[PDB]
Amino acid sequence: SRLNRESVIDAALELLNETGIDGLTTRKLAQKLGIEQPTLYWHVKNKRALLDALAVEILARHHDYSLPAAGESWQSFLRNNAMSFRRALLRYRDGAKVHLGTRPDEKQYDTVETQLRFMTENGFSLRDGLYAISAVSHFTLGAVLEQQEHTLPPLLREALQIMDSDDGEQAFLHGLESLIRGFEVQLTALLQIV
Amino acid sequence: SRLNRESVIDAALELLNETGIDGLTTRKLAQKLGIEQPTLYWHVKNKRALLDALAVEILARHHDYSLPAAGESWQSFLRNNAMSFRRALLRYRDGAKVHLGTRPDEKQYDTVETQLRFMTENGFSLRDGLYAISAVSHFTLGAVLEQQEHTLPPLLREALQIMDSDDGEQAFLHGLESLIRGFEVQLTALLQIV
Ligand SMILES: CN(C)[C@@H]1C(O)=C(C#N)C(=O)[C@@]2(O)C(=O)C[C@@H]([C@]3(C)OC(=O)c4c(O)ccc(Cl)c43)C[C@@H]12
Ligand SMILES: CN(C)[C@@H]1C(O)=C(C#N)C(=O)[C@@]2(O)C(=O)C[C@@H]([C@]3(C)OC(=O)c4c(O)ccc(Cl)c43)C[C@@H]12
Ligand SMILES: [Cl-]
Ligand SMILES: [Cl-]
Ligand SMILES: [Cl-]
Ligand SMILES: [Cl-]
Repeated sequence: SRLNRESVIDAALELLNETGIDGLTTRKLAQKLGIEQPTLYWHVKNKRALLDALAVEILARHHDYSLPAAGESWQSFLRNNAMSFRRALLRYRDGAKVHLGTRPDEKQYDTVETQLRFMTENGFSLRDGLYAISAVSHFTLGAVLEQQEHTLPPLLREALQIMDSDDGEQAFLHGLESLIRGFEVQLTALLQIV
Repeated sequence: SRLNRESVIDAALELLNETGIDGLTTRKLAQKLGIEQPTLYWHVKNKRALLDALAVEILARHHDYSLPAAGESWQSFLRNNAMSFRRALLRYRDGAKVHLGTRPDEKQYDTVETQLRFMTENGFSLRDGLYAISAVSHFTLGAVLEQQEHTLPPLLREALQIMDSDDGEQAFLHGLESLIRGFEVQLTALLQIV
């Protein structure tokens, strides 16, 4: 079939949904595209090259809320961006693990830059603004990884039914809010003992 | 060599530090112990059985702060427990990924139970107390996974030097505090609009 970057990646993502990250190989990607292994190598050198490309494309394709709207508060921005990141990671099987394994990308670097400007304009230092964006990312990554992996005593028994009744979204959205408020309390305090 | 559970796991953890999770196989575990593959199978049926056992032992061995001290506040407990969890996950190469892949364990279930009682005594519902413990865990897991994987424009350039100067600990400890305060603000509010 056709072997430009876009088609290769469409085929690799679709293969990702069939096999998961551990299962995904170039040899099976070559089968799906109706081509021999050495043809594929011209286009994609190894699994690691494939996964880096996949990590960037999952976000380009689906991480739709990467930038603040006109007028938007920093709280609201961190919320919408976390929700969008989460959703993009959930869209493909082992999506979170595909993301974790990769350093960020020339275009992802101008987006995070704009975010860091945004947070500085709203009164964060570079430091505290970086800590805020990192905490959000790490919390989200961790929640999604746990959700994607999974799928007694009393209190637990009831506990692990309120966590199962849902796919993890409620637990995530509540913790998101706790995190944002915690940042707000940090920020608002300036140099007072908080 | 000697093949009781303790020695097998000591050898598997030491092998873990040489190869990482993707590299670790029963066949290499058998080599390290000076035994043939079918001897090992009697003791450990597969990689998945090995990893589940490893996940439980990393925590038994090193997650020293699993329970509150006499008198301790819930804030302080969540802090010390997060720090302890983080440290135990960092102690072995791919430690976080070994943990993520496993459901919890008969003894881990009585510990989380005691935690959930602890949070209820200090005024959390089961729900909100579960959300708090989960958020802490997910944040910590995500921070550690990112730290273990890793090892331009201006603001970033300065950003990714304050994140590198350290191993991730400062970013983690700051976000930890933001999370705990966020919970405190939730809890204290009761039914008022917060
Ligand atoms: C979820 N958002 C908060 C961010 C985002 O919109 C991204 C996009 N597109 C990311 O890559 C993110 O989701 C993301 O995972 C990266 C993350 C960040 C701060 O940017 C970095 O350059 C960087 C780094 O070099 C090491 C660790 C971390 Cl947390 C980062 C920025 C994230
Ligand atoms: C870091 N601590 C906060 C906890 C802890 O002390 C543990 C131990 N030992 C865990 O297993 C923890 O670190 C941990 O990872 C588990 C986690 C929890 C709530 O307990 C569960 O039974 C459970 C579950 O079934 C699904 C998701 C989650 Cl987050 C959980 C409890 C964690
Ligand atoms: Cl074609
Ligand atoms: Cl072509
Ligand atoms: Cl011996
Ligand atoms: Cl023996």
